[PDB]
Amino acid sequence: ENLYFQGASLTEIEHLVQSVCKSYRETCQLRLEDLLRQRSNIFSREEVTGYQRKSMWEMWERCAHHLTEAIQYVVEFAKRLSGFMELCQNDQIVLLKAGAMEVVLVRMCRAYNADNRTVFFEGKYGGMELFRALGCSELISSIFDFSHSLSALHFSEDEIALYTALVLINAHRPGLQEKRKVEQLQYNLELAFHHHLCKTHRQSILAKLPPKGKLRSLCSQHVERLQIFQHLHPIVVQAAFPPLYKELFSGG
Amino acid sequence: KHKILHRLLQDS
Ligand SMILES: CCS(=O)(=O)c1ccc([C@@H](CC(=O)NC)C(=O)Nc2ccc(C(O)(C(F)(F)F)C(F)(F)F)cc2)cc1
Ligand code: NA
Repeated sequence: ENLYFQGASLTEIEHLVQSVCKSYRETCQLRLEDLLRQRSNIFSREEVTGYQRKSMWEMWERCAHHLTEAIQYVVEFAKRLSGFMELCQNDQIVLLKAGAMEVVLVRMCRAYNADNRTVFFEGKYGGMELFRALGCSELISSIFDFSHSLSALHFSEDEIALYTALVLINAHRPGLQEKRKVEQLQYNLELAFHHHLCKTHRQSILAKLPPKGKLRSLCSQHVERLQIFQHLHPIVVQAAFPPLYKELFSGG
Repeated sequence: KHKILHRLLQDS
């Protein structure tokens, strides 16, 4: 079904590095240069106040829509990743349901400016106070802290490409039917990421990468906060939240 | 019971 479902040679691992970085470049959503350039476009105090005066439900709806847009690029990244389309559909869905949000959270560090603790949202950079109307301050603070910690690693685009491929191809996800195929693909993507780090003298980041439990905790908090919002505004979720968002985070 | 993932995966 795929070369990377068995043992790959050094030349084949080098080919895998190029392939992953290409799949990522084609599906990165926003170019890094475009995010960096917009760092000087920051929401004013008046604009921050305007966001804080928005209703909780309208802010939740806008954030769900923007997250869904980011998730659609992750689905395309997965489709272009070597081996992914050769997995069975059950496994493709298991991996995307568990990992799409984790990849979005990792990618989001590119849109986070550690100098002033702001994130790119709706055309400008804003601090965590911009999202106060959501009523999930702990989750926002945790996402900002996570982004701050990844920003301190100074990831290159190729490092994000290889690291996010591994975040997605996790053979430990419950529900995988072809677990051994996923393990071999994950082993080869791990070799590709570690080969690239070795070649670029960046192996010091391996001990500094966040534990898997960290991305899991952020995803669990997101689902928990959504359940609280859904109990308050059930018809907003039913009528105005994107269907893909609901399939991933609220069971349909 | 929204099911968009299978559609996105199947669309080429
Ligand atoms: C992730 C891929 S990338 O780095 O190319 C890339 C980053 C940021 C955006 C913006 C685009 C936008 O704003 N389009 C209108 C974007 O989507 N920003 C956003 C959305 C959602 C949140 C939160 O839900 C949370 F939780 F993910 F951070 C938040 F903060 F609102 F709660 C944060 C930032 C697009 C692309
Ligand atoms: Na950053």
